Amino acid sequence: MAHFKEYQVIGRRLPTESVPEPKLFRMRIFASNEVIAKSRYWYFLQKLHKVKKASGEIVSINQINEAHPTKVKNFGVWVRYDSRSGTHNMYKEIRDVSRVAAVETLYQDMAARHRARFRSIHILKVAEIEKTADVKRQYVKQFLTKDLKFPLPHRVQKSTKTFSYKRPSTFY
Amino acid sequence: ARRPARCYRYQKNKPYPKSRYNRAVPDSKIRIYDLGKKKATVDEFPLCVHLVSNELEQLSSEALEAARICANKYMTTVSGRDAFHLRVRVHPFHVLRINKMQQGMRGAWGKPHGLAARVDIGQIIFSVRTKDSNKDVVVEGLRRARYKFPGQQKIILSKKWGFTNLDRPEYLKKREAGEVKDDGAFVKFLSKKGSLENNIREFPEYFAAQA
Amino acid sequence: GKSHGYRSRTRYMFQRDFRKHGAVHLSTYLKVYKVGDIVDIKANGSIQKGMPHKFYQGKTGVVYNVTKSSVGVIINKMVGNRYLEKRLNLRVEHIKHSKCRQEFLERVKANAAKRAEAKAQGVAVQLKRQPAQPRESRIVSTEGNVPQTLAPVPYETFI
Amino acid sequence: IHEIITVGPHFKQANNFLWPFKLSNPSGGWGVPRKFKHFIQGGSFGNREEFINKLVKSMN
Amino acid sequence: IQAKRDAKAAGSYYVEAQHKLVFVVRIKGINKIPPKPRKVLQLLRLTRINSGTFVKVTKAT
Amino acid sequence: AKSKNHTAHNQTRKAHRNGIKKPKTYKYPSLKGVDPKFRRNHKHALHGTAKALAAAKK
RNA sequence: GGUUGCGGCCAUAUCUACCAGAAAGCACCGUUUCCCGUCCGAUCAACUGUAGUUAAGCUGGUAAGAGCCUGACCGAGUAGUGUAGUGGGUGACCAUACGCGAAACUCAGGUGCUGCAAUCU
RNA sequence: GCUUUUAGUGGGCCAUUUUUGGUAAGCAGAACUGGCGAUGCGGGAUGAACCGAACGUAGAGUUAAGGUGCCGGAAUACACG
Repeated sequence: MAHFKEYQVIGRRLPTESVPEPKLFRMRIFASNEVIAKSRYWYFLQKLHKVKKASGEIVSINQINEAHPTKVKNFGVWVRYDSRSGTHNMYKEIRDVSRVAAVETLYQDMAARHRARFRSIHILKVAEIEKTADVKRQYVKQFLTKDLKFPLPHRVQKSTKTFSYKRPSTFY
Repeated sequence: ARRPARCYRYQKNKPYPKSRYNRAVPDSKIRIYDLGKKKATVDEFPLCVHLVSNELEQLSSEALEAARICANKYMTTVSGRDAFHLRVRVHPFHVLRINKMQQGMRGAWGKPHGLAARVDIGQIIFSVRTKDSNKDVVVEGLRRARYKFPGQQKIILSKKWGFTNLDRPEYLKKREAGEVKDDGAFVKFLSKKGSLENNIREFPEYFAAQA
Repeated sequence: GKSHGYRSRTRYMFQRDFRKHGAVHLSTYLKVYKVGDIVDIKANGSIQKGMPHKFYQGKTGVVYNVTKSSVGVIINKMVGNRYLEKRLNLRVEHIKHSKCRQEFLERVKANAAKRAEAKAQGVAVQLKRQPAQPRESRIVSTEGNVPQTLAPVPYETFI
Repeated sequence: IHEIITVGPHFKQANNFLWPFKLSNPSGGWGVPRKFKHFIQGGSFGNREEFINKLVKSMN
Repeated sequence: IQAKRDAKAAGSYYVEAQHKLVFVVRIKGINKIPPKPRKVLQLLRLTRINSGTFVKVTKAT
Repeated sequence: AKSKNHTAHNQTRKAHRNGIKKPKTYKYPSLKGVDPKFRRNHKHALHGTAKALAAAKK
């Protein structure tokens, strides 16, 4: 949807005489800003409890940062998405540097591989894999080998002019 | 003389059944709806497989008859006559019309043409209760049904115990307790409400301590 | 041909409200309607005399003429680009008082009392109504109420 | 301004005194390709809560 | 700010007060408007595109 | 030579050009159709209290 | 508190099967001259409260009672539905955004309340 | 708020949603709203109705819908597939 932020939203139903201090549910929401995050909070909390935006109240809305934003992590993501003729559960694995960054390439991947837009995807659980050999997918196992090296063949240089005068070279 | 089914694929009209105003409908092509071993008990066939609709449409009675014939034929020739119970879960009550034709659209109200079961998205059409080990056979027996129906269907394994509405573990819990009593092709359950005098008349096997 | 009789299209309107059929109760005949009373029109199906037209079912007007077994009710009718005033001589079985004027006359006694109580105690009465004002700031405690983290649910069939 | 922001006992008269603000189009653009869906769906209309300032200071 | 921080210190959550005032900008032009929003937009003094007003927040607004 | 039969199109836009009007209620509405036995006496109730109020300015 | 007369709301009051009812009242009950009505003093009319009785009515209680009433983050914020998009899909249709929002189901509780007058261990 | 007087009109059509007959139709007929007729402008190459926006004569700025390889004003932009 954008370059994501991760917000915890805490909300409850409004207090009545019979129930003061209600039970205070909490969700971790990936959204672009705090406006969309409080919409996605009531979108899922209406899918789990008898509440809505009118019978409830947003208690706190806080942005969560990656606790180590510069450590490369292997994230296991569980997705519930809607196809053209049904709904499915998926498990994809994403190697990136933050929970923010793994979700932003999750929506780019689900829109490319399966044509799933933001309205069709319920992210169930973004969890980080701590141990190697717990990585289940082979497109992430490629980068966990000891002493990873590879070249980037066929380097194409972007030109600042409309005419080059020598020839292009494609070495690296 | 019969129009192709694409003329009547969608629910374009209001439900127009056989009533005291219609009165001049043809008979339905499908007549029976329970095939296989319908005399079987509940505990004999734990696994239930559905063939669930996925489109809001109408299925003609001719199509239900052909798919019934195809599924029963395959299931009987592969796994015997009495290893399954097939129940057709739709009944074609809606009457289709036709404007059979100097006058053009003057007086264009049509005569009854046939019957159709009006089906929604997610409505099961067939349901086959069977043994667990018969499973894939029943699966293929529903898959060959899929070719006789317009629109998209999907086979779906029920999490219930045959044709009842409780889960296989929860039916197991009521079965190892006393609360299940047998019947002809179904089962009757014990209610915690009702007259306690004749709630022990039925269900004697309850009320002691255990199984 | 078309049919536009006096009681056309009234199958369910003058129906008698299941398991409340039969004769009507006697507090219908004991209400006192004064000239100026605001009434609601709900046609009793079992009294065929003095019924209103089906336009006036659910319509609310004022009483202009009070006679033996009926009252005269003034209803405005929307017709064309204007409103006309309609006079209806309806029996009292097809009528009842409005409770929305019971909102008013009880709030009149409340408003007139609060003006007198504020006049003796500290005027700045402030006796208007106000809409639903937005909520105030508050502090909600997590003591005994630690927030449970709810996640979206995977897809299951369950049929 | 004090009878606007703190909404006063005389908000109605002070606000009805103010002629409606003939704002311009935004100077930075709207920030969206398509205006007419919700702000939640990536458009313009609806509750844009504190970001209304980012609108109005470019439209003012 | 201090009520927020002194609720965070106390093991609580200071909710803010609900906002008492909105600013509304008419975003759509004149043509093809149904009668009910057109009547409301005449009542909120928003009779042309990119015009704005302040609105006191109650349920009736 | 068939044609359109009936439509209610533009009839509400027409009715709100001149802005559909209320019937302009008055103080002292007409006693037309009011019960004549009440209405006969109300002539004498009003005439007697005019004679009695003009008697206050004798 | 019981009971009667007149009621109000008209099942939380109805229905089915049993158990209890001190007092008063009510009732069943005794008689057929008169007024009165009957194929028939059974209904109805009249006479006495005398010969008898709580057996029935009536009132209350019991029942994992049927029915009905109420409530619920029970089902379910489901189905449906107002508004919106140069959203998805060949279509059938379906997601999303701002809103409103059931019914069945399930569980739990309940099983008449009250006005005016009179009377009662 | 009220009144008088008079013109033209009394062939309509389309779009979203609801909806009837029909296998359907650029079909026939309804309901509510918005348009076209009666209306030019920017976009959809082109088109009565769609999208955007309604118009005195001009200048500057900003945008809408739509677009930015070239025709063609404007990134042979960046990012993941």
